[PDB]
Amino acid sequence: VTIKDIEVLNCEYGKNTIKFLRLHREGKKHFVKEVEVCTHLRLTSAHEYLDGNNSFVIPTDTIKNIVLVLAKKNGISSIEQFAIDICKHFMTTFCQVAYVKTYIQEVPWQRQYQNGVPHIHSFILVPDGIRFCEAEQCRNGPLVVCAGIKDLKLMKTTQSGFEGFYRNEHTTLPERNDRILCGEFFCKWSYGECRDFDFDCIWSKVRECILEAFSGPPDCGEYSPSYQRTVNCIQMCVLSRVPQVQVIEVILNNNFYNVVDMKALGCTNDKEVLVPVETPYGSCACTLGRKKYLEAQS
Amino acid sequence: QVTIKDIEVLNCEYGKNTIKFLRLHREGKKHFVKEVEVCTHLRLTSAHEYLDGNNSFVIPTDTIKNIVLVLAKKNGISSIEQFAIDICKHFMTTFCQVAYVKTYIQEVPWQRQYQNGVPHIHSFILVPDGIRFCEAEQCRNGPLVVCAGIKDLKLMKTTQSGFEGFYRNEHTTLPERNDRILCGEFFCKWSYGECRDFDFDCIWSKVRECILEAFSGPPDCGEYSPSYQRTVNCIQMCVLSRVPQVQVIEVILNNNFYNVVDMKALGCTNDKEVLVPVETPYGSCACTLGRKKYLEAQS
Amino acid sequence: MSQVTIKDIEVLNCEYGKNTIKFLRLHREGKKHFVKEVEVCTHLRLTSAHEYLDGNNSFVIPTDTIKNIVLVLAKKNGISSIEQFAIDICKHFMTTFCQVAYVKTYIQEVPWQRQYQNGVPHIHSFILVPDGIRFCEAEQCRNGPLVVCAGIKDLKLMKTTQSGFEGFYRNEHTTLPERNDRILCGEFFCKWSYGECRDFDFDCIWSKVRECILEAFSGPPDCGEYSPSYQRTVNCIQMCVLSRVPQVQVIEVILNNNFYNVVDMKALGCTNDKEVLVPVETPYGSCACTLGRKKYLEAQ
Amino acid sequence: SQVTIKDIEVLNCEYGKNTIKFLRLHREGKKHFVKEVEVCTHLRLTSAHEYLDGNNSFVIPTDTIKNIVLVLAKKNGISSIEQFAIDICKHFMTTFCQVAYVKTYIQEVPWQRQYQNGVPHIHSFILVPDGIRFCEAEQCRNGPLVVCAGIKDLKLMKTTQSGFEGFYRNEHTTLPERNDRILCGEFFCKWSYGECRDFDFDCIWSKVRECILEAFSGPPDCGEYSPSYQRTVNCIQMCVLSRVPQVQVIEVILNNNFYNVVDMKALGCTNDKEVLVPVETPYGSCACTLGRKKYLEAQS
Ligand SMILES: O=c1[nH]c(=O)c2nn[nH]c2[nH]1
Ligand SMILES: O=c1[nH]c(=O)c2nn[nH]c2[nH]1
Ligand SMILES: O=c1[nH]c(=O)c2nn[nH]c2[nH]1
Ligand SMILES: O=c1[nH]c(=O)c2nn[nH]c2[nH]1
Ligand SMILES: [Cl-]
Ligand SMILES: [Cl-]
Ligand SMILES: [Cl-]
Ligand SMILES: [Cl-]
Ligand SMILES: [Cl-]
Ligand SMILES: [Cl-]
Ligand SMILES: [Cl-]
Ligand SMILES: [Cl-]
Ligand SMILES: [Cl-]
Ligand SMILES: [Cl-]
Ligand SMILES: [Cl-]
Ligand SMILES: [Cl-]
Repeated sequence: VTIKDIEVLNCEYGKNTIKFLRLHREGKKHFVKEVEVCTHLRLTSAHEYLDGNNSFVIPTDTIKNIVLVLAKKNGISSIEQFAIDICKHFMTTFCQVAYVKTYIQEVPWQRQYQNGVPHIHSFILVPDGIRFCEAEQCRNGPLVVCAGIKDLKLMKTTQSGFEGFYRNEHTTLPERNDRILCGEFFCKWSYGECRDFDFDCIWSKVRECILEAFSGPPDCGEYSPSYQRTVNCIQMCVLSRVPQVQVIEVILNNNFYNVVDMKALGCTNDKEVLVPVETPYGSCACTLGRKKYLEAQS
Repeated sequence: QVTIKDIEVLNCEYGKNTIKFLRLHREGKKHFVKEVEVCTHLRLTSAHEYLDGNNSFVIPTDTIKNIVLVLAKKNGISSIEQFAIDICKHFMTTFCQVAYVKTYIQEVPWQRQYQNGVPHIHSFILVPDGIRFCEAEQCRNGPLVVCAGIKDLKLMKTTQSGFEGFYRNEHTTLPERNDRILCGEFFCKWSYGECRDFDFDCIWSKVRECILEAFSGPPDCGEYSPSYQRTVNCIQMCVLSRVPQVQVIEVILNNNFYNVVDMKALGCTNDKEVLVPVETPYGSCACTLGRKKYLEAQS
Repeated sequence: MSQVTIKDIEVLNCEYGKNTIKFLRLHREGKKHFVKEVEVCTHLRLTSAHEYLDGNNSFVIPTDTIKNIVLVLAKKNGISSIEQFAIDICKHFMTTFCQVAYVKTYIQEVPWQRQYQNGVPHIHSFILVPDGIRFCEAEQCRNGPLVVCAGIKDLKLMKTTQSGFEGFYRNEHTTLPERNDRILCGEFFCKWSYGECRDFDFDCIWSKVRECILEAFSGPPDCGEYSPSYQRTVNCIQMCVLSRVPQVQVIEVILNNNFYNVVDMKALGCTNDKEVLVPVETPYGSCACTLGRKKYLEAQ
Repeated sequence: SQVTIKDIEVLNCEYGKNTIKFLRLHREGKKHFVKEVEVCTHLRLTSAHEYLDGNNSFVIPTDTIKNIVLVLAKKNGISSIEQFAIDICKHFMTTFCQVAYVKTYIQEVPWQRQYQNGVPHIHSFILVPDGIRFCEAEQCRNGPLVVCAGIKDLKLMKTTQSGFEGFYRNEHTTLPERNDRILCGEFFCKWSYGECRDFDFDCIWSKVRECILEAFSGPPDCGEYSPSYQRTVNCIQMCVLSRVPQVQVIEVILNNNFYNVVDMKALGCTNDKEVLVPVETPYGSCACTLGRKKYLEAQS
């Protein structure tokens, strides 16, 4: 074996979990954006791996310094714009960069309120689904922006079943038309190259679509015949209501809530006491894209 | 070569940990959930299972789990405090070999979903903005004592915080500061003693409100904190002033310092614009205050 | 709170009916034919709303039945005047159906005129002449008065002078010049109440009110009469009707105007001395006034 | 006997400018945005000297109303027709002390941006009337500024899951009971926000439209049985009130068209609900206004 028999399929490096708070003051009123940033590069050469020559390597320490400098100089209007600014900086500054990817997630600080009055400078951590984004670009290619929400845990106590599935000698699952639907969601969507809109406004709108499609209307809900169908309802709601979304990926990790058999304990459990099964757990995942966007890619 | 005769049993305790279940209640089409994690521990009047390999008096931890689930079905859960009381009372009445029972309960923070201000009949979202818990305990022929609390409560203010005039010595490099970020993860636990005649949910919400308001100060100007320790005291004194049911209050503040990154070498000036949190190592302070009247009554 | 129920909600109004019931009533006196072609709308409010609130139709009179009743009454009673026919329809509903809380009948005439050859009326031939559509309206609530209104709409009148608009309120957004000699062109909606009085010749009084509107609009035929605004012309019409027609208790007049602009033709190398005028159809001005006799208003 | 001003009461005086049509164009670089509207603004003045005395001193010309609408569109832009109607009413109330009352009605021209291969066109539009959006704002001196929004000329049809049975029977009722007809309705829907203006007008208008379509239709896989036009109106209103707390009062008018299964027996074939002929006149109407008890009590 020698270097000549071996092909480099991929080389990538970067700085992970760069944590900082960007503070902005309008007189007495304070605004915060706390983020965690990961920035990864692929270089046009691999001399650092193949030859022990570091000449082209931008230290990961420099990646961190650049992220902090851009936050200071530019501020953070949206994590998407900040991710774009970082990718653009790397592409326009370093000719040895073949590819840049920036991942950002928001720390979910909310302003405190007292009797409906917003506090000028006090905040509470409220994780109701983590906001993230991702920007990436190859040399001479498009800068593509994705946004998402993860660690989003939703549960409805009825309007859920799973019936009429494939049966075989190892299938013991009963048909059910009235279970708890409990899901941890990862949702990620692509804007492609479109960046003419309010990133915060569209992110909020997509989140609203996910919750409403999951839940159905507040007065009656909507029957889910499978986790898979609920994923589809979420994706089709987003695509129907948010033209900026070109491609949407949803992953639902479910937890079954078992109605505990209490016969042997001398009472009847009419869907009163339910025990969650956290492992093993089921998952389903789907990615839908607009035909017109995918054809335009070719 | 040591025998039972050379050795003293100082403590023996056992139990069931992380009993997880959802209690579902339906009022027509409107669904209500209480999902909890329960730990119930017992001390028995004897230690034959340890000393002699004799299990005659041991209540299986499996039976502890069965009892918790049966009581949830039969009684429901009006509040986790009432459920913890019901579990402790059940063990003390039912089993004469129980010397002591302690029940710890924490709520899974499900919130009802709203669409355009309309509450959803049966859909919920997980929102961990401080975990509600309680603890009930009782020794044979002693009082059943109930505590409630909130933990993993993370609060931050961006100003009205300093730490000055502290003790200096040859290993003290900390500068005096009058304008830092105050970021704290709070554990708060309070005792009601034996009083259980009031709305547990209403009082818990009121104590939480006092913690947030005392931490923050008024929304138009805030309030200067001269230390983490003083902020803990302000929280405790606010709760005791506004919530007569609270006899004893413990607060633990785990802080994170946010450093203003020196950017001189990167050719720019950072005027408290970019701050980097230090998560480890981290400072902690803890205080427990009690009402003199309640502590004297204990004697 | 997840949905509203009937308990959180007030029914402010529930009304239904049949609209644009079109028919011709033909009457023959030997060879001589008489026509009355009408368009009828009849609306009911019922004493309950179970059809809306509960999906229960037990008390609902089908709108198809409303149509049948209007056609049957036209056959049985004839149409002496649209007002008497509207009265007959309201009375039928109130006396027949205990579930009717309120009835309103609106009728308009199709404006057929008999053809004339050298002043001789044709026995059976007619021409459509829409020079102001005649209508009426009768309504009654259970245990209340049956009230009759008559009117004329789509009446378009124009005079070429004796019209101005001067001395109006001026402000930074007011560019309108003062004018003392413009075209006054108005499309009129006129509606008047007789209240409960129905002892007179409906056709005769309707014709008299129409005559008053035309004469008050126009002024005397040898000189006319100066109008200082659309609003003043509306008042002159209303005060003429009230002066000459005692049966009219309350009168509503709506004037939708069209301004005729004297085209500036300077750039086209000629002078337009109020010779060529271009109507502005949108946007358009409107004014509306309702006057009532103090005696009638006090009495109710 | 000639009547004088002393015998007569002025019950109502109102005037205004109707059908003010314009397009507001906004450019963000190459990308063009349009809002084309039709505005009517009406005033009641604190005096009626223009009618009673031929004195125009207090009259704001309708031409000035038009100028103000155009000036406000230029200065403010149009984020929503509701905000524009608010801006017009506020301008009149705060500018003219002789104004007792202002009402502004606005409807949108339904321009939609063109798309090619999923790509929105920077500056090209097509007219797509799928229900006309309108709003109405009004205010009396020292009274609340009240905003209403609506959709009209909205024509919806389902081909089954509709009947009308169990209705009141009488000697003039020939309508057969039916459990499987076409339900075809032209809807006028208007709702009041009262004084609440803390929400996104465009977002809530779209949400109310969605409620109307979904309540009319039922779920797309099975639909929902309608036992009357009246019950369908109620389902629409109760869906909107359940889902849209901002709606205080909702009025729905359903004008229906019956589709008759043509009897083709004499033409030698059987028509099994294959060929249906719409009856456009006469036509049935039903109308309901529901209000929240809390809002109506707060008014008194
Ligand atoms: O909705 C469901 N989808 C599945 O794929 C599945 N497998 N077990 N239960 C299930 N429920
Ligand atoms: O508020 C503070 N208390 C302390 O005890 C401390 N120690 N370092 N910084 C500190 N700040
Ligand atoms: O007679 C008129 N009345 C009005 O109110 C008006 N407004 N513009 N022109 C007008 N002329
Ligand atoms: O649904 C209906 N409502 C009515 O009131 C009616 N009248 N005729 N047909 C009708 N259908
Ligand atoms: Cl808060
Ligand atoms: Cl929510
Ligand atoms: Cl500092
Ligand atoms: Cl005290
Ligand atoms: Cl009723
Ligand atoms: Cl003729
Ligand atoms: Cl002129
Ligand atoms: Cl004439
Ligand atoms: Cl006269
Ligand atoms: Cl006056
Ligand atoms: Cl209101
Ligand atoms: Cl209500």
